[PDB]
Amino acid sequence: ATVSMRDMLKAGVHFGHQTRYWNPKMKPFIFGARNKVHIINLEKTVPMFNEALAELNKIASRKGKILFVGTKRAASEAVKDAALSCDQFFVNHRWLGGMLTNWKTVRQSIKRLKDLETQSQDGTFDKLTKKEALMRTRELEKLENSLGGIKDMGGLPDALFVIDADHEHIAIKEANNLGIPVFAIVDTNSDPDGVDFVIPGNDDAIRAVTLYLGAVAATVREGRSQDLASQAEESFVEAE
Amino acid sequence: SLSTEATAKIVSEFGRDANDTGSTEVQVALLTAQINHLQGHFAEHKKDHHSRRGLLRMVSQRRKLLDYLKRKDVARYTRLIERLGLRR
Amino acid sequence: AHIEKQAGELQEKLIAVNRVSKTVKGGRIFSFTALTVVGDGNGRVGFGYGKAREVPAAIQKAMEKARRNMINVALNNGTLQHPVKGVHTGSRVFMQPASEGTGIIAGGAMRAVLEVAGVHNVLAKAYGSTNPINVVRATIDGLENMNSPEMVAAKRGKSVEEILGK
Amino acid sequence: SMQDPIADMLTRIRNGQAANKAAVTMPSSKLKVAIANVLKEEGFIEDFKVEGDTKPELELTLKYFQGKAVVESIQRVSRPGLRIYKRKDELPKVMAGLGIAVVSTSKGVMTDRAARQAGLGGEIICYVA
Amino acid sequence: ATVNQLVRKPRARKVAKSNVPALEACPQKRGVCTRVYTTTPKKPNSALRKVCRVRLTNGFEVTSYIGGEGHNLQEHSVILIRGGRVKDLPGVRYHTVRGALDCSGVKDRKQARSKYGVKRPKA
RNA sequence: GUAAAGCGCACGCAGGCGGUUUGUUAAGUCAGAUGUGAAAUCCCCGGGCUCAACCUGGGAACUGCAUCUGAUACUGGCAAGCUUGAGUCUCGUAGAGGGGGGUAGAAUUCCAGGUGUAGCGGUGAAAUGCGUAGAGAUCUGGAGGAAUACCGGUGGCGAAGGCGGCCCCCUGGACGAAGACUGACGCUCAGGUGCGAAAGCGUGGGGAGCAAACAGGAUUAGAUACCCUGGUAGUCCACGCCGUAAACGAUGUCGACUUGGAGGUUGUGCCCUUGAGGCGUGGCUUCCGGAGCUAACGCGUUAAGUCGACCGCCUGGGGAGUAC
RNA sequence: AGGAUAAGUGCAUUAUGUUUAUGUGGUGAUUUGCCCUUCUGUAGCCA
Repeated sequence: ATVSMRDMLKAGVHFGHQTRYWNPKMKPFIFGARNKVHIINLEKTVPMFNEALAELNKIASRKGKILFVGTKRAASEAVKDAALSCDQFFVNHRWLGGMLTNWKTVRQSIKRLKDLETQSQDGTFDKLTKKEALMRTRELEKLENSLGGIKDMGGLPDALFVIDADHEHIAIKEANNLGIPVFAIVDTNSDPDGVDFVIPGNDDAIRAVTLYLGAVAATVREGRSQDLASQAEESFVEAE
Repeated sequence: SLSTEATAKIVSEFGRDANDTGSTEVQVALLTAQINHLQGHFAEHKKDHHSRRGLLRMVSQRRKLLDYLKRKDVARYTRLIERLGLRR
Repeated sequence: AHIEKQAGELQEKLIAVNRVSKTVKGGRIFSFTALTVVGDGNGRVGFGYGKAREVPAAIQKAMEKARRNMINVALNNGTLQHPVKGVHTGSRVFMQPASEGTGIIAGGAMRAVLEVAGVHNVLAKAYGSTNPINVVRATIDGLENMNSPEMVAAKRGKSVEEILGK
Repeated sequence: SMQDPIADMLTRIRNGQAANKAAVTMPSSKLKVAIANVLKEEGFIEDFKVEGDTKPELELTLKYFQGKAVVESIQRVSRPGLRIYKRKDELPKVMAGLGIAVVSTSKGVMTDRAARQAGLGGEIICYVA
Repeated sequence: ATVNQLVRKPRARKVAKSNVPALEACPQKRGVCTRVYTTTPKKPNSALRKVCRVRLTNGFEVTSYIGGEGHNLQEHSVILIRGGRVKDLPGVRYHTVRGALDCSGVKDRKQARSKYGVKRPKA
């Protein structure tokens, strides 16, 4: 178990994120300013994560349909990368609302989506005006890239994995409205209140987004050894 | 302003004669020396109302300490009040 | 597309109706806005404002919004166990304990809102803004200051609330 | 200067929970000690001690059953200058016999239920809500 | 603020249901009519509406509504008035009872018939 | 806060009120005891008249009142503390607080002489204005009074409004720190006395520029608004007479308590003193946002939160901050 | 010779971003304003 906080004494930083005053309610779990700007360190996140690392164990016991949502300029690859497993679905293009609350319409549009995708990729999408077809193709690709998470997955996910807060406000906004428990990675410009499970950290890169949420940890890997007597008998391969 | 040699003379003449500046008689006699000092300024001119707020601070507080004192002992009060003069 | 809460009983309390205007930019369209209250028989925080082209499509929209992001809440007997003064956004309403010997005493759409709320015998005077849109919060704020019975002795009454989690 | 110290006592218990503290410490009247014992036995505080005399001080530990308890709403009703006394006929029933009124009688500080059962009156101190 | 402020410096006191101007501490009262006016309307209207000046017995004078086609009125006749503001006139705070004293009962009403002096449910 | 409504502000007697403990007293307090509180129309239980309305026995709200005995949990009285409130000495520090002194340079303006010729000015654009009696500008030297940048900032000071070149004398009031002392000396404040940004305004000082008025231009249905130009009292200084207002932490007074972070700028411990910084611990003063609050803006540790005592004030508008 | 932090080459109209005349009062869109639930119940109003 201890391996997950053996890695937080090893990464955790961003050296600040935004503003001189930052978000006051995360101040306890985090380091204060130095030389006319704001700096953060990995050191102030380990006393918090000495018990709070037990929540990665509760999203791995019921694991089957997980959704990694909220992409950013350096966080996008990390949303793909922690969700690289085959029980775990992900987007690569920015999320927008109604993808969980008007899920009705979205599932009608998925059902359209995989049909026009087999058509476009076989070559069967031709029109005597090539412009009207190639332009529909570019926009179909953006749908595929945006929806790829819920697209191949059996329905509304059993948790919602928000990596970013800073620009991907909506992914957290809709998770509270569907009542689905939240699995959150918060930065020093975001509060740890109003979400059910946290990693204290930063929102970018592989510093907190798969360093506890992968095979290198022990706490996402002892939750999953508790799935093997509840709904399955063997399922530990699927997941990271 | 108030200086070391006025303050020492006051401790010597009023309250205990060493190591006390805080007691009711001597506290009143230290305030007296600043009221006198303010009346020193008020012997150049009389449109000094922004300082007068302060004069009335030092008096109002003498009224507070004279009240306390006469409720503790009528001797310290009647001596002090006559030995520090003021009014006709 | 959301979870919803239900009651085994029908409420279709239409409280208000309005129309949307832009007046030059596309001129003025026929659209209406509507406010509709969905209780439970013992209460809900259920209040829904929605809008559409026509009055029927508009109310049914608003009736849907009165049962999503909302949960039911519950109170034993046709009275409230606290004399408290519920305020929500300048519409301020009052309650005091009472008998069963009195039922409702109220008018307009308010007598219909209080019946599902369980606070109709305790119904005392409203003050501040008492037009339809905000007067109807009885079953929301007046059930968030709530007290409800669970004791066998009045001198165990504060002890019994402490051990409910200790 | 604060002229009512039992309103101040209660404002410290109130802010105690609002800032989610586990103990709340304060200056301690004879009255205070005497009130804290009723609140302890009717289970609005969990426990307390009183210690020093050269600085006399009350430490109490809060109510919880929800994480943020009904201790955020306890208010003085018979205060300095707004003294109001109730007889054995006029005693305060608070919150349909869920809530307590704390009443200082001539026979000591107790809740309204025990003051009624004795048939005393007295100074009606504070109601819960 | 506190009850102490209110013992030490007492407040004012509102009443309601008594804010329509009225005289001799009573609902109806007699006076001699002094003058008849056709006068110009208040509110955006075009009805040149009809009012009387009345001289009441307690030494004051007030202006009161009249109406109905062909009603009898002269500038010396005794009529009874009842409080009731008229919101289309230059300051009519009373109306006149056609069925009272020197004037007799008239038609040309629907909406108040014990007022202005009328028989039957609508005939 | 802005809807009607925090006194203009400080200081504070009478009255209202009193952190904490011991001693003590028992004015108020509360319990107990006893006496009183007739009658029904009302209220509760009967009863009678063709029910009822009505009237009425027993009980009662009887709407009002008494003193003795006892208690001390509570407030009040009083004596000695306590510090957990406040007050005071030396030490240090910031600032346009107050009163009185000292002092320099440069634009507008003027005179003089030298050099020198036609526009200069004003503005949205403009004309009125000034000028060939030589203007405008420029070199040299004198005249004179308000005024004093940029540093100067969301700073800081004063009682609130209030304070602005720089310096000192006389002196206030605040800000920090250690040694030291007193030990509720406390809180609020009807009445109260005291006290002005500005102009108004008496006399004294003074006048370069600007200006109500008054003229004239420009504008236009005009043109008193809009905009300019001459031009006076005024502005500009000091005290003095009733102190007006947007006279404000817009938020009474003062205080206790409630996650912080950072800005401005400052005592002081610590730093590579590494840039108005960070950390340690106080400071006023401001951004940002959490618990809680608003109708909204907004507030949020300086509250508009949780409250405290005690005082001020409001009860639709207009007409009226006038009348009386 | 300190008018020598040399612009800290950190700097940009540098803090009112302004002015050349106006033209009355009300007026559009419905008579079922009705198509989600047992019991505790509802829109003229019901299981």
